[PDB]
Amino acid sequence: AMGVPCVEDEDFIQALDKMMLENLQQRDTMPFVMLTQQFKILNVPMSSQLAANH
Amino acid sequence: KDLPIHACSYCGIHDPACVVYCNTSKKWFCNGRGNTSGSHIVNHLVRAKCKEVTLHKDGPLGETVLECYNCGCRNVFLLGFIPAKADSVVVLLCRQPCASQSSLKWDSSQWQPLIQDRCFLSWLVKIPSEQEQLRARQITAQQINKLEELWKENPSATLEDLDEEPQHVLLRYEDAYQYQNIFGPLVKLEADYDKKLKESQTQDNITVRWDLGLNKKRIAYFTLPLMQGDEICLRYKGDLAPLWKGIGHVIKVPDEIAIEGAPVEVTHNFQVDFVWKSTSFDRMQSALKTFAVDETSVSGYIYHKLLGHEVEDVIIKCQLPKRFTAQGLPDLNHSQVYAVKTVLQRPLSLIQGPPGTGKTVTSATIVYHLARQGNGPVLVCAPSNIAVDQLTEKIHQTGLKVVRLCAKSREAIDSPVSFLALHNQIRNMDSMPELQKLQQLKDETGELSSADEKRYRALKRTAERELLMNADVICCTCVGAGDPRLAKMQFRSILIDESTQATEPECMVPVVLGAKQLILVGDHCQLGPVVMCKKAAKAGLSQSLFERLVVLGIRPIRLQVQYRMHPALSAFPSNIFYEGSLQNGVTAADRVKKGFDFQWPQPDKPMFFYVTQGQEEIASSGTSYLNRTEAANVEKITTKLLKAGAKPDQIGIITPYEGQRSYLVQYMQFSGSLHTKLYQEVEIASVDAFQGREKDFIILSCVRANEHQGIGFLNDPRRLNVALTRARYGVIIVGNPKALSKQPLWNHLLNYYKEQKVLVEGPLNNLRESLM
Ligand SMILES: [Zn+2]
Ligand SMILES: [Zn+2]
Ligand SMILES: [Zn+2]
Repeated sequence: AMGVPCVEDEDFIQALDKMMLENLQQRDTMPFVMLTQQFKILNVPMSSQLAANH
Repeated sequence: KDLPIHACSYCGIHDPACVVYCNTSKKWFCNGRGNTSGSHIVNHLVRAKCKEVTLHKDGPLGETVLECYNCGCRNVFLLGFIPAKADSVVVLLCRQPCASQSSLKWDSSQWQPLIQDRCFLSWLVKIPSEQEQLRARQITAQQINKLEELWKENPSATLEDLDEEPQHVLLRYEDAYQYQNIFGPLVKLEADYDKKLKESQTQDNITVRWDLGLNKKRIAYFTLPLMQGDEICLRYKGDLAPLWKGIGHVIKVPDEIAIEGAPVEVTHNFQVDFVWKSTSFDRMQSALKTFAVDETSVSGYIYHKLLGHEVEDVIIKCQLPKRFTAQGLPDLNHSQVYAVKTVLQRPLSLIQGPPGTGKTVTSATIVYHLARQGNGPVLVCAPSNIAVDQLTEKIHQTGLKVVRLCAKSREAIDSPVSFLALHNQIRNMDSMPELQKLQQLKDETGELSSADEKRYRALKRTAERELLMNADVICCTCVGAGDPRLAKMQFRSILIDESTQATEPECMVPVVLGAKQLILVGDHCQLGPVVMCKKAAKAGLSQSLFERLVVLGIRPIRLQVQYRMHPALSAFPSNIFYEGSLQNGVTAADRVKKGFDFQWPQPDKPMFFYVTQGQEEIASSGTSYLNRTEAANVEKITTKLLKAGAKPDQIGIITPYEGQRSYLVQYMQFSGSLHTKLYQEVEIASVDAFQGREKDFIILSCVRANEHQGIGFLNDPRRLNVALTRARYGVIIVGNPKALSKQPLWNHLLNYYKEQKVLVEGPLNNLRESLM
């Protein structure tokens, strides 16, 4: 489950982690509704922790 | 068409539910990982250092910029969902401050990043299925790295666009985009080469003659110091009639050429230019593009099989008939039945049809049963019009509705199946007497007034759609499959005869029209496609689809029973080229020609090698060889066969060299004992001219008497195979063993003929064995 994994996949993974960490500090399925005024419906899977718990 | 505006700028996936617009970069990216460790948008946002995205109109959320409900912040790296309590609503907030404990009231403790496991949340942006991603362009983390940098000041660039030599043809391909990048250039080399060649064939001071203008349109005949329907431009130079210019199509190939207002009083000073058309090359590129860009053009199975990927075997859910023999056609043999049976249950098959083994009837039988699965018309092709015409006729015998589609430039050409030609079927549609009326006017006049013409064209499209849409079978050349009239049409089942004689891009023109069941018929031990440009040929364009697949390890089904040769003649080629697998459908008794009192060196084996030890010489051309002694011996053998009873038009003389072919015709004209006409009907040519053709008796003239690399059947096993499998009743090889034996294939041949006691010497009357 790696594909054709490069030395620049490592860099991205590390780049992505840092990017989330960096941008904060300065400051079968289940239907859910999403806000937008307007509402829209998303199918959340049973896999997820939002479904798996609820 | 190209890909849509919203296609992933890395891999081209364009499902609206999967694509995310980067607002800074003004480009789209899918939410599939592909070959990378993270989704394609996330790959892009990290590298390009963007944070602001929008979803797609035709997607689920509609066209919404992703932003914090509370404060409007668009930074996807700060965004996540939180759910209400006991309630199935969910909002997008930035974690801090908007989604923080004190700031909130909603459940801050269940906040979930927009970006999960290096992708956008699947349940907001759909993740392309694996079959979709395996179909997309296979870009690697590193190529993205490079592509993303090539965009820092050339945003319009692609992976395809990242001099010297062209890339060599591969066996396996990452995807069809690589396939196009490899073949595309090669096709461009042949097109540019061909064009240059055609425009260099142009000739200056040609004497033209005419045919009476009683047939409305006029004919022009001339001989120059090359195919039917080829557009030729004739221009008159001089002052016997004002400077003239006219285009005509070739109707008679060769010396004499013949092409169907003009100055029919004058003879001398005409100029011949050969008009070049890009059509076939244009169509080939088109197919390569369609293959790369349109996921519907061929089935997932066929896509992956053609590119050399591992694909699990699939049984086609078709129904086998009760009797495999088609109506109108004679009973198939065990070998042919097994082929038909096997191929109907598979999405992709190769049939190998050795010389004499019944390809056409087998293919016609297969097409008949496909036709009756009822899933629209079967598409049947071949690289050449003669092969299509042969297959078209056999299919028609089964009583199916067949339409022969041909080039508009070849509509004046006749063939036994002209009556099946679309243009002729349209002319005979009594159901549309308006079209017939407007067609009457066209044929008694020059092209018609713009109102008349719009109407004519409209009804002609109607006629065309009527005939094609209702056809059980459509027959045309590979390249002819790219005709505009068949665009807009899906072909689930396709069969290509003689595919080993087309280049891949050629062969792929029909395949990219919806193939879900593809059958390639051919023989990779007989001649392959002609490729005029060395650079392209060396780069691998001479390899056919059939061949590549065979090398890949796909094992063709072989038609095993041959019906053409006397057993003695099949023996050697069978053993060397066909794994000793050919069975004889005709007995020795069955293959003694009637009215033929010829005394073979061994009576029951009708073949031999006559030793000639002539010196070769270079033909005053400067560019070939001839052997005068050998040619003498050939006429004498030709004369004996004629005296023995053989029909002249059933004698073929095959020779690798023009110089020999040319000398050989001259010699018999000026030095044979028999009447001059009799020899004149004996066909003399290269093996290329005898492909797919047969004679009662074949004489080979090898010409070379010194050590030599050789051209033609002297050094090509496939050409030797064809050379030895044209004759029904007998074959005689004339050459120098010492010269030929250097080649190990000929060594075997000579050792075999010797072992059969049929390598001989001395005068024909008193022929003896050769003690070499
Ligand atoms: Zn993508
Ligand atoms: Zn961007
Ligand atoms: Zn906010």
